[PDB]
Amino acid sequence: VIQWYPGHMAKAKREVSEQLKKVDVVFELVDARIPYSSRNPMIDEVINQKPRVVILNKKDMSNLNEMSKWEQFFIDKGYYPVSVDAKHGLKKVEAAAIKATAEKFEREKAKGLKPRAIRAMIVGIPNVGKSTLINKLAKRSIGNKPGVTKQQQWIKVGNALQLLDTPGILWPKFEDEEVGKKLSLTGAIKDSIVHLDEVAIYGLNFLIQNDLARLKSHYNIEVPEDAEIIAWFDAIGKKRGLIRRGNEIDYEAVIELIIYDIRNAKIGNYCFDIFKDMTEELANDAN
Ligand SMILES: Nc1nc2c(ncn2[C@@H]2O[C@H](COP(=O)(O)OP(=O)(O)OP(=O)(O)O)[C@@H](OP(=O)(O)OP(=O)(O)O)[C@H]2O)c(=O)[nH]1
Repeated sequence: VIQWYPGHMAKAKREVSEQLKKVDVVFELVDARIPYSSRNPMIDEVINQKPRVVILNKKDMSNLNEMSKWEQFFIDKGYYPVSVDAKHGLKKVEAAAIKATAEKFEREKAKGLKPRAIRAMIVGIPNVGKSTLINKLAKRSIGNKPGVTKQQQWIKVGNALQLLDTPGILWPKFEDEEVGKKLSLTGAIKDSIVHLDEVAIYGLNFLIQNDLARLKSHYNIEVPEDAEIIAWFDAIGKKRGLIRRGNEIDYEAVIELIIYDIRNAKIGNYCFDIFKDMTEELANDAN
């Protein structure tokens, strides 16, 4: 868990910008379940046209077809998108780094410089899998004594890649309520200010609209199509015995169950950033 406050934000921005001076290429790590909503809102200012691999992590928990639309979006921006499962295991990362830096190193070769390992770092919001990926790529878990301060080191990855063993951590998008719901549904933010009941309502409605049969079969429920959302809570709660004071619904328990099941991909593997539904937001952001 990370506590943002204005001071910490300024520090993070300054420190990451500084690490970026040290590298040839940046890996912007996003959640494949929300490849656009899991980005830091100032990421393009921080990265500042550094060659970029966008890594859509947790691909195992997302929808490939939707992911491919986001990959096209990143391609159109001049980035090199790849998807990975950092947990279950990623030789494609070194390959993407070589392509993203191809133009730079060709210009170096033309000016008569020797070849050298590519330097890279990973940047992204919290909980998207940065430390998981670094440890996997290092093939080992990355001061051990109290009060001893660890120094940032380079990790040799494959043949051509040197990877900074420390990620740059930036803050998530804060300003938009729908984005807040998306981040809570994926578990990027397990924190307050976004009411959990509204997160569960958002998640249920998403599933009703996009995977209704699977939602029903998962909880073994059948619900009238003209019922309001409360009926879904009541049905799940009834079927799972989440009741209190006789046969009233324990809504807190049902809410927590729905959220847990969506967060942990217990119902299905979804991408909650629906590209075709985000056309206006994208246009607003683009210029
Ligand atoms: N299915 C799947 N899970 C992934 C993947 N990458 C990471 N994870 C998991 O997502 C969680 C967050 O990973 P981190 O590496 O710690 O993310 P960071 O970006 O480094 O966060 P940070 O900056 O420190 O705040 C971890 O779960 P937990 O910490 O809860 O432990 P468990 O998986 O056992 O349940 C990872 O195990 C992936 O590609 N697929």
